[PDB]
Amino acid sequence: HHWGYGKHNGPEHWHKDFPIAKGERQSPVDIDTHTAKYDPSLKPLSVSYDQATSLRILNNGHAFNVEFDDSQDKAVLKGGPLDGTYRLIQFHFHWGSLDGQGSEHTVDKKKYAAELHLVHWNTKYGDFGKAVQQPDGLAVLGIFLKVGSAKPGLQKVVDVLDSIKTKGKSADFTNFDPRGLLPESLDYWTYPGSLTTPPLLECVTWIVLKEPISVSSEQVLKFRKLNFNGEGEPEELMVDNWRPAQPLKNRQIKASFK
Ligand SMILES: CCOC(=O)c1sc(N(CCC(=O)O)c2ccc(S(N)(=O)=O)cc2)nc1C
Ligand SMILES: [Zn+2]
Repeated sequence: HHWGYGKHNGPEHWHKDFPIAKGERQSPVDIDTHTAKYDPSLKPLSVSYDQATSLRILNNGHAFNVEFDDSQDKAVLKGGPLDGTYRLIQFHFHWGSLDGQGSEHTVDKKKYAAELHLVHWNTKYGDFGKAVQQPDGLAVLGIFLKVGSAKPGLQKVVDVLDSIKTKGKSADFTNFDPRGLLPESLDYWTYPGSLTTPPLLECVTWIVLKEPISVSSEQVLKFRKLNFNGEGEPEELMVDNWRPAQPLKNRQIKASFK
């Protein structure tokens, strides 16, 4: 009876195994754009993905992850609200059963169809597993998806999905360039928060881009054909793998623009 997003093990349940679910710096949150403080001391974000080495794509039973070689400074996030250098380890999405829901963060309570998370760890801690134990261990770049025009840079991901339909399936996924998933502007909001799945650790500096990317209806429909279950188990479509907004508590969301 492990955690999930089903009818009996979803976000409302997670606190029973992971009590930090009711903590003081949980994610996601609603971004109230009028209350967010413009901070002129924030720097432009530096996203250096030219040398990114993607390796593999994996259905982990809760999303799909595109994994990168993070054994050298190859794809790093710096600047913005960050001190030091954070290395890209993987990206994944959260999405809905319908175009009207799917994002984890919301903007003035607006839900987007999906949300992309580019997960990076602080190289001062040496590896991802040590970084998640630290308050400034991770930096997750969050990008909203809306349904409209296709995102050409997403299509290679969409086309490999039927090779990883079920939980535990993986596929080689080399030479994928994550710059193809960025919007034009790097304006952002930032706040201190957490992982949005168990173990819900409070180790994340969140950086959420204001500008969503557009993906086509056919592209997000393909995300919704994935399965939460393993091969030869009854089919449970992988949809609605997002956690609702959590109480902001004693936190301020800062804007880099405005
Ligand atoms: C024992 C301590 O380990 C951890 O805290 C984590 S978090 C973590 N993952 C990726 C793998 C998976 O998704 O199954 C992860 C989950 C949500 C996020 S999110 N949604 O907050 O960006 C980022 C990374 N892996 C590990 C081992
Ligand atoms: Zn995520």
